[PDB]
Amino acid sequence: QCHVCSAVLFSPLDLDAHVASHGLHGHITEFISSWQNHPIVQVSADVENRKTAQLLHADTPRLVTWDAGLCTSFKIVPIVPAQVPQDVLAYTFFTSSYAIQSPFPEAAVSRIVVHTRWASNVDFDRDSSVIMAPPTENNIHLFKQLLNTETLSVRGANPLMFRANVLHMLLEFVLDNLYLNRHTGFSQDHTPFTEGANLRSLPGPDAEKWYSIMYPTRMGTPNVSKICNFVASCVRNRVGRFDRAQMMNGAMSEWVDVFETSDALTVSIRGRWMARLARMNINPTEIEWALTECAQGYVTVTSPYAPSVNRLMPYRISNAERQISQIIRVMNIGNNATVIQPVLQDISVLLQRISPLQIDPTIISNTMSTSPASSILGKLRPSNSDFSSFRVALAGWLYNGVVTTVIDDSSYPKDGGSVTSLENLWDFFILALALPLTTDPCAPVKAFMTLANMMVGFETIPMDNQIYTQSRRASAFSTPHTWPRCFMNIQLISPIDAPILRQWAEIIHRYWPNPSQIRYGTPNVFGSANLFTPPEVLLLPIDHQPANVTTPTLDFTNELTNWRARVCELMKNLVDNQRYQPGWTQSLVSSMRGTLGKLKLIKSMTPMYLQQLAPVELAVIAPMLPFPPFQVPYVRLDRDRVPTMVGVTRQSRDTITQPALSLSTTNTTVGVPLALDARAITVALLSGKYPPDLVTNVWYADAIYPMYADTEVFSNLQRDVITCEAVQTLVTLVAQISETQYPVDRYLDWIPSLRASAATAATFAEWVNTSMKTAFDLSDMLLEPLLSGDPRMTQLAIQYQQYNGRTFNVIPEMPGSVIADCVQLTAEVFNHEYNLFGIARGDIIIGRVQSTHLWSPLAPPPDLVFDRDTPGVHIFGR
Amino acid sequence: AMSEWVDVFETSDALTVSIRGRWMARLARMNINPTEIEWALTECAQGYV
Amino acid sequence: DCRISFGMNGAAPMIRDETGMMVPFEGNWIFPLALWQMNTRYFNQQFDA
Amino acid sequence: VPFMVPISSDHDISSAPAVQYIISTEYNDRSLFCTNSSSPQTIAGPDKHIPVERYNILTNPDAPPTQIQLPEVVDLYNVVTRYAYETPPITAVVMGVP
Amino acid sequence: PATAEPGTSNCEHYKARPGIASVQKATESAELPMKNNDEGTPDKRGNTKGALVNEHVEARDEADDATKKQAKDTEKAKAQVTYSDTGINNANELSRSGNVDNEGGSNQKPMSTRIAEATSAIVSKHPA
Ligand SMILES: [Zn+2]
Repeated sequence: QCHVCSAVLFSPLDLDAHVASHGLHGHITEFISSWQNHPIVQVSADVENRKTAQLLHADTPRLVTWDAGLCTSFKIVPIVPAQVPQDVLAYTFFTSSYAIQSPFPEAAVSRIVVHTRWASNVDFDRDSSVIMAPPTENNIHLFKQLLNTETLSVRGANPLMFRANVLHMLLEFVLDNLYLNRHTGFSQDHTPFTEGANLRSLPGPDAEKWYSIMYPTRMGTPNVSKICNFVASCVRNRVGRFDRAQMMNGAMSEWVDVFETSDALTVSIRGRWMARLARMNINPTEIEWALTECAQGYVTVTSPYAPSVNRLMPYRISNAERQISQIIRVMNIGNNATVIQPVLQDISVLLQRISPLQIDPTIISNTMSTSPASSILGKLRPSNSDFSSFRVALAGWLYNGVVTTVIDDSSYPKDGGSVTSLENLWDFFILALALPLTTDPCAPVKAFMTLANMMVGFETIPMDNQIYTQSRRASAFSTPHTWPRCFMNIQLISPIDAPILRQWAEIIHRYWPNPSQIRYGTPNVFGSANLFTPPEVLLLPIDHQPANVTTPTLDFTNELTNWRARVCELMKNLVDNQRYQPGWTQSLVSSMRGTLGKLKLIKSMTPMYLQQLAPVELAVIAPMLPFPPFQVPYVRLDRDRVPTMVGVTRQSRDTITQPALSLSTTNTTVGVPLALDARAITVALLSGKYPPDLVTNVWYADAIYPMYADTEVFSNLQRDVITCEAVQTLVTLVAQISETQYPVDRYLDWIPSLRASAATAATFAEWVNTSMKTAFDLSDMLLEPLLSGDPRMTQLAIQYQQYNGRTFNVIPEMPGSVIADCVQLTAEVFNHEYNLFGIARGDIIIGRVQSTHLWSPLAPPPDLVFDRDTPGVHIFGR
Repeated sequence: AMSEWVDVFETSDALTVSIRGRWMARLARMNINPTEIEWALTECAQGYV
Repeated sequence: DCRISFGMNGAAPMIRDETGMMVPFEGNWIFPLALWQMNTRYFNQQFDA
Repeated sequence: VPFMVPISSDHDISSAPAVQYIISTEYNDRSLFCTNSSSPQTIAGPDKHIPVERYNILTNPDAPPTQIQLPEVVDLYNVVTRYAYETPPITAVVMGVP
Repeated sequence: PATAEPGTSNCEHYKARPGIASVQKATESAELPMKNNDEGTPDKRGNTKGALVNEHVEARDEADDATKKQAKDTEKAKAQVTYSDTGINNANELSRSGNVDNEGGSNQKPMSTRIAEATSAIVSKHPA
């Protein structure tokens, strides 16, 4: 067995494949625990027979793909073949005869054509290729496949979309050369024209054919030719290897420098994709810091390793590259509840599977031991065990901005109710204890107006106008422009008129739970997608205390227990003196007061749980989520800063355009509304207990480990760079064909095109999307929420406004991506070598020229061309 | 979403363009928004509904 | 605190003291029982030999 | 656009009248690598030798090895670095705290 | 000469107190990525994909669909956490659909045949 990670290895002659993962020489994650024999591994999603494994469901992109073979895209093809009677045919051994090989086509006319990766050994090809026929055949297929879905002549190409074809061709050309030049074996030569140079050898059985193609100075000068008086001009020592590393693994040098055929363009692209992947690596010491910090101090991880230099593991991006991926994922939603149902559903399942809280409703029945007392047993229904509402109410705290939680109208009284009925009093009791747990920005106004609706006719409070009467339903106070002045200022409610209402407003303004915040994750290595929010805080609408299990159940320092006690005392004052309930023939005041005293003094470990162990579990869960939490600040009762509207801005700042509000601004609330059940939230609050033997350092150390064993954070951090990097290649490439105010430098303008509108730009941007998805092998969303309407955009931004109109703009700056400026470099390469890609500049002259002079019409003499400068030339326009 | 209104240079007839413009101007004076509908029905309800 | 470094190239493996020191597998040690209980299988393969 | 250019040759040929209609305006004859490379020279035809400016680090006697002249003319013989890495899986030994 | 050194011997003494088979089956569905939203966006030809519908009627239809999905995932007949018929008058809620294009026009007719009609309105044939 392995004496490093304490892994038991069956059949001990094959632990070399295990200790290779520790860096000790001769799939995705390998976690092993320390208190039990249950190691957990991961594997990719496309594989079959997952025996003792589980999947990685996220689309990780193929960053590191190796490539043997020579690294060029320009090859030389013959056009018109020929052969000459040569003077030298072979070479002089004692008895052997070696043939004469040449690096170039020996034909009569040969010219350079373009084929991406015409000599390359690839382990996973980016499915993109600039494959060009030699220019005596047809070449119009490379300038027709985009924006010609209708065409009057299929053998033609549109003059108005040359630039839209050339930009996509250059995007393909860069975007299929993202490989890493792989080391391979060498071989020593003693040819009389290459002495002792350790030449490169290709993988494959027919390996030694490639030497003539690679090394032009390998053949000598046998006879007199245009190739031979060139080989006679070249230098000799600059061939084969040039430099090697000092470090090795046995016999192989680590990195080498070799002189060979290539092209400067592809080696310049790959030499900076090399630095792009080299910037992102991370040693296991920062991982064992990261998971230790993310586990909230209940679990210490360690990751031993051997000293190595060549180790590469790209998993480190920045906050700026993370926030823009967060903005794209927020724009993905677009007001349908289908894409946010399974997220909240499975977080509600996972909290139930991790949490120690055993919610059984039988505590209420054992306390009652059964009239007003049996009526609440009718209303609560403790024969039910459906508690999805409480776990969804806890799961919705991580999403304040995209979804909001209210109480359904079934939980409210029937016609507003009245205090003369007993069932409406129990309705009010079920409602007022469940209202503080929702992310509704106006929960206290509904909590006040429910009782103000029930007290109609016995006492009155002032309102602002004739219209909004006190007998308005508490459902409709849903937005902060409806908060009444009688609730805003307490002193307008006189104790002579409305004493119980002034008591209720006083209890709301004093003993309502205030928001708080808690630290999670790690911002040093993982970063944070904390938009609108500091980088290590998690906003919660509840106060939290440090965790111990020996605290008493009946402390009134706990604000939820205080809230339950104050609501029970207010209802005791409401019942106490038999006014507000005329027509009760019996005296129900003693029985009602007793069944309120039991509900005040019930033992229940749910308010103990929610302030001690629920934020710990939320902070453990939250950085491992596939959609990391998007929060908007909670305020207790401060009306002047309440969020009403969250939008996403496509355009820049210094411009002024059509006002294109995002779809997410169209909600009456701040996000998509969902209704909960106050019945289930109330009974889950009133009951629930811990197991009678728990130790937290056992329970949480046993609940964290299988959860982190199925982590996907290292794939999400590896996908967010691609999501961030597609945005530059969208905004830079669409600014070439459209017109914007975003300045990028106009790298080709002689190619004609049209000022494209939104439909043409969206069709172009779809091809820009699907080429990157096809090459990086993704299946899920990438860049496509930007496609829906006005793709002529510049700069991502996101905002939210308060009640008083104060907005908060968060503009993440983006670091420079590599695909963007490499495409915009190869455009400047194209500006000087346009001929190699099958395109000519300038224009033509049609006219009869009959002479025996041969001068090749690609290169005209000045004696028969003309222009606007030429005198006696007529110009026709339109 | 659908844009609100556009202006086109199409062929037309400047008399019936004026007729339909004044008909749109007549129908635009008769226009109530959901907030005023809410206020009218609430005040008509005598605060009950 | 228990951080155990493995011993590469014949050197002895070490364990982290309470006062930040790294000690080999000799001498006299003092454990609490819960420290063994939380890491029983990882300590069996390191210490019992 | 259909062009019609003649064929180079290494010996002298017989002149013949050929009429052509479509020409270009500026020099678009850059893609041509070389004409009749097996021959000693080209008597008739568009003459063009091996492009020596593309093979810069060979034929230039005072040139650094790892240089470029990138935006003007791509060089077809360069200095390339070749690596051989590994990507080990995520390993962690998860320990408990008392 | 290894005679099975006395460090290791397995019998599976400790069982997981929350349960590995119970925690992992919920983490398998927390691992799942967000569902794609494709409608409103153009295809390779140029047509905006999706159904032809009023956008607000569609945004009410997905509230219906996700309420039924909630009711099926909670293994019951009626949903408890309902996404439709809540208290809030969400009458201006818009969603993406195939009714409008990326320009701002309608999609009663596809774009790939709008452009075909606009070009086919101009031809020129040979004389007889
Ligand atoms: Zn191992």
